[PDB]
Amino acid sequence: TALPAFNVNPNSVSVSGLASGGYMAAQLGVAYSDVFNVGFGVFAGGPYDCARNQYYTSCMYNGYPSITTPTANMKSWSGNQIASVANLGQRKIYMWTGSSDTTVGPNVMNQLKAQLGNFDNSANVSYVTTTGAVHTFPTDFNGAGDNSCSLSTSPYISNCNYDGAGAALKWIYGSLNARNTGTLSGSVLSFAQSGSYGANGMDTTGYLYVPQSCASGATVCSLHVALHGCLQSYSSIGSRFIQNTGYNKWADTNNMIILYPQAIPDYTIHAIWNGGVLSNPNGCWDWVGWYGSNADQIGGVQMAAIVGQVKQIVSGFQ
Ligand SMILES: *[C@@H]1O[C@H](CO)[C@@H](O)[C@H](O)[C@H]1NC(C)=O
Repeated sequence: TALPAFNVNPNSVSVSGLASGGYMAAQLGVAYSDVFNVGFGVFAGGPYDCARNQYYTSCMYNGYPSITTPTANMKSWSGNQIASVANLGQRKIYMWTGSSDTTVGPNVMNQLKAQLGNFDNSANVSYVTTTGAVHTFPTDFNGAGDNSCSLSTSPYISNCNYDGAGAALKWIYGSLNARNTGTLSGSVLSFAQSGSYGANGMDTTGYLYVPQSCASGATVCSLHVALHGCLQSYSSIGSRFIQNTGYNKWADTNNMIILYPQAIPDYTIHAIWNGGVLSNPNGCWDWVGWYGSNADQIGGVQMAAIVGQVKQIVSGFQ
């Protein structure tokens, strides 16, 4: 199936994600700040360009990664390898961490906050910590097969007594109509992540939730891109990220399409930015340089694929 064009305003696009998907969300929010022009959200991710000049595990396990060079790179690349960082001064930025997360962690997420603080507007930043939550996607309902919010294990989606999807979307878009807590009006569509929509480390197929109101094109809709983390691709947990995270509940009543690009496990070994080589058996988004030296810059193969998907969807704006 081909990815459809919808009546989506190009000025209403944003992105969020968990963990490696949170890292990627920030990579998109920075490198393509012009495309993701409303803002972005990061759940338990870390600094833009964190892993380029220090080993990636230093950007994990609740350590204190350096952001001296990453921040310098943002300044240096502005307007060339990434969109002008001036854009970040007019973006809504949502950030979340569990206080008990020792996989990425408060100390890592705080460095992302500090890094973006060089470029953003504090009034338009929301940084939230959920006490007791580990490395997992925070929701406020018992999604099928959810792990405990106090134990980090597959599918890494939990009832943390906190509606993370709603918090992120409401922060990014401002007011929203109450979420739909019952039968959704729309459908989850599948499309081929092929050609310009695809990249190494990405699955053959992606998904998007389209509310009934966005189907005809009679109504202008917005677009949020939601990125799963490692071990959360469709290959790993089927439709559980798409359904259990709670984005669609909010989208359904707010003329919003949610795009869910899909990574795929890749057992092959790749040279990465520093520290030698690494495989991607968990199907993570590329924040370490698996698929090229420009993973977090314009032209990064995965970011380019996601942006290509976005460009197609908004090309139907009337
Ligand atoms: C803050 O975000 C709002 C969107 O809600 C935007 O209109 C405004 O320009 C931003 N504020 C500043 C001064 O950047």
